[PDB]
Amino acid sequence: IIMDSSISKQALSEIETRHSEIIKLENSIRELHD
Amino acid sequence: QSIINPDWNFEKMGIGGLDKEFSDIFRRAFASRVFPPEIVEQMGCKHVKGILLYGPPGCGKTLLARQIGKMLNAREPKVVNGPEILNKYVGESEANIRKLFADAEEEQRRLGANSGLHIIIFDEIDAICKQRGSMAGSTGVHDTVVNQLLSKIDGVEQLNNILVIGMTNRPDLIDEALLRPGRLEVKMEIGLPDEKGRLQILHIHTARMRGHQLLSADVDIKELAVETKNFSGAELEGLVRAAQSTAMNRHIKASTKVEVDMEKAESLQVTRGDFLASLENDIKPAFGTNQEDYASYIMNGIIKWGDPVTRVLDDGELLVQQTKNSDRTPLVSVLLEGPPHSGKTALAAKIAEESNFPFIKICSPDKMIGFSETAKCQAMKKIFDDAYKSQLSCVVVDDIERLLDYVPIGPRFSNLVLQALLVLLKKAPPQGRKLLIIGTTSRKDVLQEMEMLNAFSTTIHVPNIATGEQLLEALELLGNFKDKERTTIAQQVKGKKVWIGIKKLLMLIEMSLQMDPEYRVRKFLALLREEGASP
Amino acid sequence: DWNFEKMGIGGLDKEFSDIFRRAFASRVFPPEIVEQMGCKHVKGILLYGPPGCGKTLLARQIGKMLNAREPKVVNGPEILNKYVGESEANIRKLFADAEEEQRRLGA
Amino acid sequence: DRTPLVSVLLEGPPHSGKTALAAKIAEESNFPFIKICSPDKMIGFSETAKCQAMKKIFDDAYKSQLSCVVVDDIERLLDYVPIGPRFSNLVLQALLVLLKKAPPQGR
Ligand SMILES: Nc1ncnc2c1ncn2[C@@H]1O[C@H](COP(=O)(O)OP(=O)(O)OP(=O)(O)O)[C@@H](O)[C@H]1O
Ligand SMILES: Nc1ncnc2c1ncn2[C@@H]1O[C@H](COP(=O)(O)OP(=O)(O)OP(=O)(O)O)[C@@H](O)[C@H]1O
Ligand SMILES: Nc1ncnc2c1ncn2[C@@H]1O[C@H](COP(=O)(O)OP(=O)(O)O)[C@@H](O)[C@H]1O
Ligand SMILES: [Mg+2]
Ligand SMILES: [Mg+2]
Ligand SMILES: [Mg+2]
Ligand SMILES: [Mg+2]
Repeated sequence: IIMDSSISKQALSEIETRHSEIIKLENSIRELHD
Repeated sequence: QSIINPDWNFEKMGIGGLDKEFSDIFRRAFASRVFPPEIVEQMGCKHVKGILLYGPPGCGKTLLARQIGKMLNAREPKVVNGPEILNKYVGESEANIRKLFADAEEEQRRLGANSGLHIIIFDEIDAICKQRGSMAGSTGVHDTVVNQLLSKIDGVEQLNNILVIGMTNRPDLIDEALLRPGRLEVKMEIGLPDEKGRLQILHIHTARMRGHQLLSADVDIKELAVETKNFSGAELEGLVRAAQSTAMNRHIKASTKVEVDMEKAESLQVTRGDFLASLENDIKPAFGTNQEDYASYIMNGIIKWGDPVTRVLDDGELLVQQTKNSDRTPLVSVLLEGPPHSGKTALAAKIAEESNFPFIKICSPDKMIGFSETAKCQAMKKIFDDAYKSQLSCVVVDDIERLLDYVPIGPRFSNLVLQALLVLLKKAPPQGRKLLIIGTTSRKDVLQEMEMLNAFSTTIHVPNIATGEQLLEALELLGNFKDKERTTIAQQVKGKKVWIGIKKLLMLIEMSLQMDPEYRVRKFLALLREEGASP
Repeated sequence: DWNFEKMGIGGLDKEFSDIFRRAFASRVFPPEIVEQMGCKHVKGILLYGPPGCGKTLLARQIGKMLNAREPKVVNGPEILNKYVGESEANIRKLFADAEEEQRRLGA
Repeated sequence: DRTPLVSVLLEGPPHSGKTALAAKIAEESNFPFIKICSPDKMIGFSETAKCQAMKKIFDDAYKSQLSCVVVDDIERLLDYVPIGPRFSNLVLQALLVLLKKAPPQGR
């Protein structure tokens, strides 16, 4: 009636440019370079 | 041209005694895909897009992978190792798995009902596709991968230019969904080579040495092929390499500093003795045989101490000849009876050996020390089950009374074993097969009581020495006492009664041969007279 | 330079001679005959027995015998990591230089 | 070599000095491997445990060149009591099969 269990975790490929810096790319492309 | 190339080959490639399997798979698959499309449309049927290969280790699956990779005129095969698609970052495993099928889907879109076929070989497929039951582990990468692959192979969209060949070493650890019809069908088993594939393999792996004249005329390939039985290709290659290694080292000398005998090893040939030594002490088959049993049950050979010994062997030969050439009686049984210490097991083993039945086994209690009755029943059932897979067989069950755990206080024994043995003596094998059962026991009356003696078909006695002349003849044929000693021994035994078994005679001679020469005969006579007992 | 006396493993003679025969024999003979015979080399050895008859001394001394790169040691279960699909990478990271040299030089 | 297995039995009245004459015979032989299987090391064991212990002790003797084994106080290994009578059957069967099992070749 007992079974101890182990776990395995995974990391996340955190991306600086997947949101809020695509808007910053636009602010760098459409605004700064314009 | 559709797919195949003019040079079928199949002998230079390296693949050996796999002809029926390849022909059958070429029949089932690669047939509808090679034919005028109009006829196929006239019947209106689709192709098969899944093959699974499995077998015991070392049969040639991986070699088939590469050879198929070469034995086609398609675009190119994509071979991916099993447990290499799992990745740490979230979502990358599914990206890797879906990245494989892009080309096939794109081409089918461009040319529907046309184009070639793309073949993907999933080596070690059992690594990633496990049962989706629990897995008792956080995250569902293992479940997600199998679900994604299952959706891709079969789904709302229809793909007809892809074939997957999944090779596994043990089918037990495979998800149920894939083996169901519509996902992976036409599953084949690759077994061991029987007789001709073995010779073909040994020729393929030895062609080179004979090409350069490196094999001495003494060696015979057919002799080695016949001698080696229950071998797998890997075992044959290992044996060849072991013989090569025995010679290579034979031509070298190194005790203090490694030194080669150049100009002494310039000429090098491999002799039959090297092969025999390698086969005897280097390579041993994994399936296993019964050499130890056969050499251990008949320990001191079989001698001829009188008329009775020949009659039993003659009757056994008659029974064997009967089981060979009859169709009304597919099952025959025989019982060997006699007083203790008379050599019944050895005679049964000799009778079994005399016949050349392909399958022979001896089920003795020595292997079941400390087993409860359930385990005994399971083991006996497994032995008989395996014996039920050949055109001829012979199973020897010796020392019956020790199987039932019989003790004369009460008395007491086991019932499950008795019932199982009473039922297995009357079940006929599947149609068109034969079987011969031999039993060994020492207490006939007890068996007669339990109503088992009427299940057997016949009984043969096994008597022991019962006359002075027979004892003298046996002593002469053993060759221990000679000249005056035999004279006095014959004088003492005045043609009187001698109720002694052969094994006890051996033991008495050995015990008597331990003192000084003057007293040996006296001790032997004293022991024979004291233990001599009466009938 | 190498002598069986210097390694001080007295007691085992048949075992060492057999191991030298079966494995380190195809890499001593001249290099042309072996080619003709068309034989690959054996890759693998397994040692087992009671606790302390000299199994780690044999490994160490065989490692120090050869005139090649130094051995790569894996102390027990030292290839297990938490992140999914990292033990496989760890094991796969061992047969790395061998593949490179095999693909570069050849024989 | 005709008889690679020999067994003997010492019998007599109780309190007579039998367990101290098997030990001397075993000692004076100077055999390489000697082991004594007495029932005071198996207090409270069930039948299966006794069978396993005896089997292990006998297996330890098949991996030597020649050896002697002592089974003292048989009447107590397979429990016995005059009332009834009662006893264990598994132990008796194990002993009766182990007393006629020749060892591997040449030992
Ligand atoms: N029919 C055969 N023809 C030629 N060689 C064979 C044959 N069967 C076996 N062999 C030899 O034995 C080996 C067969 O095993 P192979 O290399 O194919 O791996 P495998 O059997 O797939 O291994 P695993 O069982 O672990 O998946 C090869 O080295 C090959 O040379
Ligand atoms: N003609 C012979 N027939 C049988 N055995 C012989 C003969 N000549 C010599 N022997 C020796 O006698 C032995 C016969 O005794 P064996 O070891 O087979 O026991 P057994 O008769 O089955 O014993 P038990 O019935 O007490 O279990 C043979 O193994 C062989 O060593
Ligand atoms: N054959 C041998 N010759 C010399 N020393 C030995 C031998 N076998 C073991 N030893 C000694 O045992 C120790 C190392 O044993 P070890 O390699 O740890 O055995 P294991 O790894 O099997 O436990 C050292 O002190 C070594 O000298
Ligand atoms: Mg493989
Ligand atoms: Mg018998
Ligand atoms: Mg160690
Ligand atoms: Mg006592």
